[PDB]
Amino acid sequence: SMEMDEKDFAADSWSLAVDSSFLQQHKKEVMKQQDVIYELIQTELHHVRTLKIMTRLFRTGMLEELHLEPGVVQGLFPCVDELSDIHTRFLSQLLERRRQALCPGSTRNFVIHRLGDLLISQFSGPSAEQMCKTYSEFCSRHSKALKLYKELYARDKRFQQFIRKVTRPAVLKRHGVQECILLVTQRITKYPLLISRILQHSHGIEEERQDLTTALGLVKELLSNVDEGIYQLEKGARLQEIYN
Amino acid sequence: AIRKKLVIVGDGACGKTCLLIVFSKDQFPEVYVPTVFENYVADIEVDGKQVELALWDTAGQEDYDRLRPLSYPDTDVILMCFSIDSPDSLENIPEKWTPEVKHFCPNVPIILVGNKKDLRNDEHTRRELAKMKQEPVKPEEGRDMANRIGAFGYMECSAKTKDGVREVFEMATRAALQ
Ligand SMILES: CNC(=O)[C@H]1CCCc2sc(C)nc21
Repeated sequence: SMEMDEKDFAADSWSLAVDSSFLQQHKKEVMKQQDVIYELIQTELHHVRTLKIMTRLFRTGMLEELHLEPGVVQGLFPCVDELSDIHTRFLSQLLERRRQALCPGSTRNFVIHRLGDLLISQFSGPSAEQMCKTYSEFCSRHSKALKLYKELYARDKRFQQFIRKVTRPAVLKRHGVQECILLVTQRITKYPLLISRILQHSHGIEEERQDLTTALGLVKELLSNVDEGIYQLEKGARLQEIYN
Repeated sequence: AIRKKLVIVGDGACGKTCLLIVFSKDQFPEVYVPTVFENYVADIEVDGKQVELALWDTAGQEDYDRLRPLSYPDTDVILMCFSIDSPDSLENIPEKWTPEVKHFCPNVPIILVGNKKDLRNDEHTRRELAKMKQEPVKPEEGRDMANRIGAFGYMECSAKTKDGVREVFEMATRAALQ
């Protein structure tokens, strides 16, 4: 992540991120809705940061420093480029919606009144098809990626030294190769929890309550489709095992 | 320092996310309680041994039977949560969660944890439950369930008051080590 965005999301909540004199001007219900919206963006920034560690630090680091067999690096980080593109675009729109909402003369005081429209766009049409396609593929290759990681760490000395070296910094404490893969898989199921709590505090405007209710239903339809398209791939799985 | 993986399982309103947050922050959030928990790596020293314990949640994964098991690979200790203000969450333990945890995590120790023990003395809790011919889960009922399912142990805590939270994770570390 970039420093501009890290500072905007360093606070534990929206009520702590905005100026105290700006906060005082708002009703409690707005503050509560804004806190959950801030959490949705902050965790999306962290999710995008996880995907950059997988592509730039791990994947590219392995390609430019190790002599692994062709196709090994793809098996360790499946669909990471497609995933990073999907989520960097969604984060871009979330951050642009916050920036348009800033008060003049301020880089921290904002209120997001419209969010449902953006969530309906993300979880509908071709963007929903690409997320469904990419997560079904990713989550079916999850087990095979972990097993491949365990084989390489146990047998190759240069792979073990590479991993120990790039994950040694404290900022990487909870971001190893296996942690990144579970962090990515778990992400999709966090959206209905976040959207339902935003909806809980968005009854003031009827259009907003309806857009969020639609977006919630779209996310659940996507999660149900991803879940139905999953079948764990095994390295060296015979055909007889697959069709039985 | 060895690396151990803990996964917390349980029904939606069992309070598992709140338990992980209060432990990871090491206090009850005063300004905003987060909706979600990503992950955390705890630095714990139990009985002289230093362990790096990775903390994970299954929250949001309850209706997704093919997504949920992806949280189980390489687990060293399972926290099986239920809410003391919800006797129906305890009934789901032996027929819903226990068969799943034992298939995907064979031989892994399970600690049955009763959350929200503070609500055992809440008057609104007792009144709401009596309207459905119910009462808060008694300590002996929790121990009997932990015994019936073959749990490593039975523990109780209150994430709101922080009571018994440090002890559940120190014990989980010990179970992961055996
Ligand atoms: C998203 N569902 C919830 O119940 C929200 C609303 C109340 C406050 C909290 S704390 C938590 C883990 N979720 C919620």
